[PDB]
Amino acid sequence: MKDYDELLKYYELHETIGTGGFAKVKLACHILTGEMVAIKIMDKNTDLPRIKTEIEALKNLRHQHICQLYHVLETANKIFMVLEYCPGGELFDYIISQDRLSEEETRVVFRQIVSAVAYVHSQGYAHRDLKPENLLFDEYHKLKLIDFGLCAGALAYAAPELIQGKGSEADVWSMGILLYVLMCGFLPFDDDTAAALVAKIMRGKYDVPKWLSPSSILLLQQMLQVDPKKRISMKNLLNHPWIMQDYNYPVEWQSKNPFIHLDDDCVTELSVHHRNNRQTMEDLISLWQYDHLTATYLLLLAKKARGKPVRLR
Amino acid sequence: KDYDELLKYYELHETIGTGGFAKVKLACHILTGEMVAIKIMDKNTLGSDLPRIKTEIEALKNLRHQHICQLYHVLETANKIFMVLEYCPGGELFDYIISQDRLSEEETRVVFRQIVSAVAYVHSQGYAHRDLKPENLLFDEYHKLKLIDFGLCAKPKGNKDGALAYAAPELIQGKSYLGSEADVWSMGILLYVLMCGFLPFDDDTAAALVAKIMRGKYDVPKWLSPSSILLLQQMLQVDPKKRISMKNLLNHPWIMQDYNYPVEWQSKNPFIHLDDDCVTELSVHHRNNRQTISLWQYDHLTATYLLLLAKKARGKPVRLR
Ligand SMILES: OCC#Cc1ccc2ccncc2c1
Ligand SMILES: OCC#Cc1ccc2ccncc2c1
Repeated sequence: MKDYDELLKYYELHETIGTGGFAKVKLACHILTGEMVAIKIMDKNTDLPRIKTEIEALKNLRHQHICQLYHVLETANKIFMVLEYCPGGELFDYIISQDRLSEEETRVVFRQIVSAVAYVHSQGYAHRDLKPENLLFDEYHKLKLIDFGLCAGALAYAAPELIQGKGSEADVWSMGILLYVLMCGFLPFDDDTAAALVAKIMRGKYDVPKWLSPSSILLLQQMLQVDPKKRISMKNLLNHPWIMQDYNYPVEWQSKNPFIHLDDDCVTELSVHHRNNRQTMEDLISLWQYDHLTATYLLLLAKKARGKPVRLR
Repeated sequence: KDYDELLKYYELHETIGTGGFAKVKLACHILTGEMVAIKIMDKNTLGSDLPRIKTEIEALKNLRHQHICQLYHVLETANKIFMVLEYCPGGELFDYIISQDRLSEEETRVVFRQIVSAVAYVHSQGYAHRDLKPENLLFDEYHKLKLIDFGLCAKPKGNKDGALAYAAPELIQGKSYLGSEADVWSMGILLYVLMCGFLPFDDDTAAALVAKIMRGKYDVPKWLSPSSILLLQQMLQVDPKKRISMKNLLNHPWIMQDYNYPVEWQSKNPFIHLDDDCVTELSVHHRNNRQTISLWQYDHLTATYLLLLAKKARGKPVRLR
């Protein structure tokens, strides 16, 4: 197949592992690094603006809690997105397998969600589709935010002002719904029709189960404010008393994953693969075209970060 | 929830894949303990693909075959359609093709006789699949093919309603067809990609692919046996009236080679002849009498009966907790 010729120069394709925005996701191996990847396969003959908004957000976003874009390939009838492999499943799966999570367990997970969304917002974006299906665990059981198809969703996770049509404050409401579903195992607003769900969201009344601590209840009232001018700010969420209870330091949201600083060990290994001198290699890396080069650089950087040698072939 | 009625019957596991444009999850059927694939359709998200879901469900209600991935249970809620299906952990025929060089003729025959079986059964039921491709064939846990994705299936003689490389000439132009001849073309495309590792008609644009399909001219690689070449010419006839019939495909010499018996296409999976170890265990658990199951509503009863029948076929006890 001519649709897979350029792909298979770079990647050893494995089995179907899932789904991403109606696109199939397959396991693969990046050949040069030996590193495992997720490949999202789009058919461009069978939601094209959604694909392009995602790609363009993922080109500008780079963070420890955002599932990394490595490589975009485009053929006759296909778009391939080479992404960070998350074998740990969805946060959805995790919620439904236990009944809910304990307060201590959802702090661990929720501090990662806060980190990622605080970073998204600092870049001038709102994700506009925060939900547990859209968070995946990596090999180290750390959350990675996916689905950037809406940018700057599920009705149950949508803010009041969003349903009215009257942008980053709506994400805080969506993290509130998330906080609740984690500790409860059910949504705070749920109905059999869309109009009854909408009316529930507009009222802002929800059950407070017995097992919820007063600290949990306070944070939920601050995030699940129907008035977005009354909603908790990102600033005050970061060092909220609930957020800092077992970790007496605020959420570190700032990216540890740069666009500007280049790892010298990776540049010298890329130079020996390419047969060239630095500054030709750095200038090439710094272009960030989301081609085989950025894939290999970022996966060499991920190889180095797991302790394994910063080596190619 | 959206998941309240589902979770009475199934223990949900992880996301394993995609069916059409919908999530597939691993699950366990609580009563029988048997593993299951659950296709999840969001009702107010997919919209324009709702008639595709209903065409699949209605075909899968009327098709029951050893080489068709089995429908157990349809659940419909507020914002969801669940299809509970036969678990196929062996991956796609696509994966098998892309993992190695071309298959040997003998490897192809093994696999291709199963494709013929399934499609001859589909056609005997008055259907045409219309989307035959190696992504729509899955291996079960004993490495046997199961036909999937009936969203574009049609009754060619009934009431009215794929991949371009697999599409028949008359299908790209839209002719007055008995519709099942287009599936024979697609199996010929399949036969070629299996023995060659590449498609007989392939281009960088859709218009150049279409024109190649209309001409009907393709390379015959050196490694292809004369037997293979003959069968390919019979199936890859551009005139659907000149294409090999299902009848002559079933006992074709290439097909018969090494096996020396024709493809057995008729279903070993009945709607009528109930194996009553299942009926008697369905009578003890569900406290009522043996005057049936035969309604086949694709509810929890259909699922449990068919999975009990599967659990018996595995050797495991005919038991309902
Ligand atoms: O941000 C777009 C994406 C994605 C995505 C979807 C499913 C995956 C499964 C496993 N590993 C990574 C994945 C990434
Ligand atoms: O014909 C409808 C169907 C289906 C389907 C799709 C994906 C699967 C993955 C694993 N096991 C069974 C599956 C069935």
